[PDB]
Amino acid sequence: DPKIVNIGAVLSTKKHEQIFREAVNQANKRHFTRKIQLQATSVTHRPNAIQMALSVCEDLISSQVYAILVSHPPLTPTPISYTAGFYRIPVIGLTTRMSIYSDKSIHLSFLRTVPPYSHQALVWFEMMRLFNWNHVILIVSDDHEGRAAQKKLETLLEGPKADKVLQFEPGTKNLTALLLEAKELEARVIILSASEDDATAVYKSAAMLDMTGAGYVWLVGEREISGSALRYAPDGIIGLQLINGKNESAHISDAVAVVAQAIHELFEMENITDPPRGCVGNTNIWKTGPLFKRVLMSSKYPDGVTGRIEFNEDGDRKFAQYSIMNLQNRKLVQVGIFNGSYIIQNDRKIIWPGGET
Amino acid sequence: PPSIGIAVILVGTSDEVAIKDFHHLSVVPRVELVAMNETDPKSIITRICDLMSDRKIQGVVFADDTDQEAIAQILDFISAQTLTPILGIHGGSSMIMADKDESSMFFQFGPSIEQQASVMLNIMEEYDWYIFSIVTTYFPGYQDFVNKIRSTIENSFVGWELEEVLLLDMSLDDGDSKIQNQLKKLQSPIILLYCTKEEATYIFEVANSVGLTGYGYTWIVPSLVAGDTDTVPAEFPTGLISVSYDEWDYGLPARVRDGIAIITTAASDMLSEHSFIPEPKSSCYNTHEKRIYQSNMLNRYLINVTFEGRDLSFSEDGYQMHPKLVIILLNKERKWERVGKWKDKSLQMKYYVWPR
Ligand SMILES: *[C@@H]1O[C@H](CO)[C@@H](O[C@@H]2O[C@H](CO)[C@@H](O[C@@H]3O[C@H](CO[C@H]4O[C@H](CO)[C@@H](O)[C@H](O)[C@@H]4O)[C@@H](O)[C@H](O[C@H]4O[C@H](CO)[C@@H](O)[C@H](O)[C@@H]4O)[C@@H]3O)[C@H](O)[C@H]2NC(C)=O)[C@H](O)[C@H]1NC(C)=O
Ligand SMILES: Cc1nccn1Cc1cc(-c2ccc(F)c(C(F)F)c2)cnn1
Ligand SMILES: *[C@@H]1O[C@H](CO)[C@@H](O)[C@H](O)[C@H]1NC(C)=O
Ligand SMILES: *[C@@H]1O[C@H](CO)[C@@H](O)[C@H](O)[C@H]1NC(C)=O
Ligand SMILES: *[C@@H]1O[C@H](CO)[C@@H](O)[C@H](O)[C@H]1NC(C)=O
Ligand code: NA
Ligand code: NA
Ligand code: NA
Ligand code: NA
Repeated sequence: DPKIVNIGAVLSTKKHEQIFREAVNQANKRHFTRKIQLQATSVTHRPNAIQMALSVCEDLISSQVYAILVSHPPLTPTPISYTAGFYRIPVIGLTTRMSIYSDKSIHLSFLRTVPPYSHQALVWFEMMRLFNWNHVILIVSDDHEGRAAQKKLETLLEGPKADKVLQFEPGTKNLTALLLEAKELEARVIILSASEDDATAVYKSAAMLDMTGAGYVWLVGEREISGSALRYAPDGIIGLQLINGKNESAHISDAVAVVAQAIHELFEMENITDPPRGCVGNTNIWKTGPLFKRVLMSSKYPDGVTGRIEFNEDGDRKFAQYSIMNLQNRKLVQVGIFNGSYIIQNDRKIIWPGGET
Repeated sequence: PPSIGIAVILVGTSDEVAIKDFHHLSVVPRVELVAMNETDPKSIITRICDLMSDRKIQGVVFADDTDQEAIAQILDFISAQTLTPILGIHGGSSMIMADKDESSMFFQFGPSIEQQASVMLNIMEEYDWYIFSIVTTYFPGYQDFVNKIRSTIENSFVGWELEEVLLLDMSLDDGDSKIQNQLKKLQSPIILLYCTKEEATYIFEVANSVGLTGYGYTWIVPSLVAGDTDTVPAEFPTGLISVSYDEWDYGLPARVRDGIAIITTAASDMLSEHSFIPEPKSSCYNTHEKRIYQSNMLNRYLINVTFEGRDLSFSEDGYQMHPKLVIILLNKERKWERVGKWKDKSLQMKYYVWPR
């Protein structure tokens, strides 16, 4: 009779709950479980944040979960992060790309199998080295996300330099003042960080100032080549798509593999306490929480479905893979991949705004 | 006059009779003193949510006997989610909650991170303690603490010398002795520590091992580290200086009176100007549907209440505008002692020569 160790999950649908249940069962099959055996405990997202915080207590912490997997719903992971973080129960974000979850100060025990949108700067930097774009203009939204991208790119640059950074107020529709500043400059490589709706406004303004044609290069992320942002996007644009970024099934599979390995590595150590049983009356942190966080932050799973799993100083996914997308005759064409560390160009030729620079 | 329901939530042993000891405004308060035994997220959410379903709750006045800063966080969340004013008037509910939600209606009876950092520098200028170091954790507000010190020091023609600024990760186990290694870098006679009370107990234990808590080392800490002055952790060093909110003259019945006055005045003023007040939320479980019919409009009123000729106003970060702060020193008997007052941006110390 082994010691049952519960793993929690806040997933999108009942299908995904059955995938988690199966991933935990296969973990138990593949590992030596005479001493410690995993048990899946899960719920789907609740209609609001208070209901979700309550559910974390009632349905998950009541079962003494050692960690909680969280998918972005079909509403955010924040109430789960906050409630579990109170006890220092590690949370694993499976599909959340918002940079704010990298802030240790407010997301107390949080790791994710997907990187934040700001880590797209790693691809841009490699792209700049490859295409010899030594002078760039960076346009970011003046929000946490926009600033996170700027911070990330500036760190890599400090060879290739950012001639100027221009920030705009989110929701601004008339961006012709900002883009006129950018037009005056010598540099013709524009890197943008903005949400779908804000990228749309930049595209509309840039097209009006005849800045989406020959001589110009647009380097963008995922959010800026999605939804409405794609409708008004200039042809020739280069954007990214995180491979499996949205596959919740693949991320459940890999997060369970990482967690299972971490649990077994943890029980190799002494004086391992159980998490609190339920929230009511329990106001102290789980004493093994910090050790379990360190064990997770330093876990390596090389044969993951989504690739090589490792986490950085903020517990964000390292070695993430991206599709290098190019808008050719209003179609998104894959022109290459960023494999985790290197750019691999495929046999499809890049068409730059116009022809070939 | 119309009646507004105000819930006064009291956690821990309190004199309800003394608390139960006038408003000639557009609206009148219907006060209900409520007891609560537990301070975990479930308990606090459940209590407030149950109260809102039963009575028509216009605002909440919260007081606790704990040293749990996470209470402010749970309250901010509830307040922003339900668009209900909550006032953290005592305990962990009044402990600094940096970066409150955009939609928050959570206000605290306590000094801000910036005011305390300012008070700390005033103590140093008094005794000509110009050479110092800063130690913070990732406790929210650390960036605000360091920046206030830094900006002040920069725009001053005083011989200030900030030797080291340490940032300690408390979220991981210290099996590698990283904190110890970091703390060993400290050489300054004065150390400004910004963290929680539970974090300070660890920090101090390690600081002692490295011989940094004795004579020659003076630690100055904020309000939340001292917390409840009757709970002195064994690891706290003798000679520890802290800023404290006046628990002496500003007692719990006064704070409850002031809490009720703020919610009632703010409501009266909004009704007087707009011919309406916000409809108290019937449930916590319909916040998603109902949010286009709700806002934090009352904040413009709650931030600026004056009562019995006393400026009860709040900062844009939801902290008391003009508090009377007390300067405390942990003596040889391991009891906190009053050694100064912080009044009208003026510091008044007990000693000219700081004693041992
Ligand atoms: C993303 O894409 C990159 C780029 O290709 C991959 O990285 C390379 O991976 C290959 C295969 O694992 C590595 O190849 C090995 O190189 C060794 C020598 O490397 C030195 O020289 C190269 C080239 O100049 C440098 O890039 C590198 O830094 C080193 O200084 C050889 O000794 C190896 O040969 C031995 O093993 C192979 C099998 O692996 C056998 O076939 C041979 O007979 C022999 O025993 C081998 O060829 C290469 O070093 C990696 N390059 C870099 C830059 O790291 C990533 O793996 C890929 N990532 C993902 C997730 O797919
Ligand atoms: C400290 C700080 N400053 C800015 C943000 N934060 C983090 C924070 C935590 C929670 C919180 C914490 C614990 C918990 F249990 C719950 C549950 F009630 F939702 C919420 C709520 N709001 N903000
Ligand atoms: C999602 O991942 C699973 C494997 O984890 C795979 O079976 C499925 O094909 C993937 N979906 C897509 C759209 O590629
Ligand atoms: C709190 O403790 C007292 C102890 O006598 C009890 O009477 C009271 O009902 C408890 N409160 C709750 C909410 O159960
Ligand atoms: C605060 O309240 C007074 C009434 O006492 C009012 O006249 C004044 O305009 C308010 N102040 C601000 C800054 O809104
Ligand atoms: Na097995
Ligand atoms: Na993290
Ligand atoms: Na290509
Ligand atoms: Na609204």
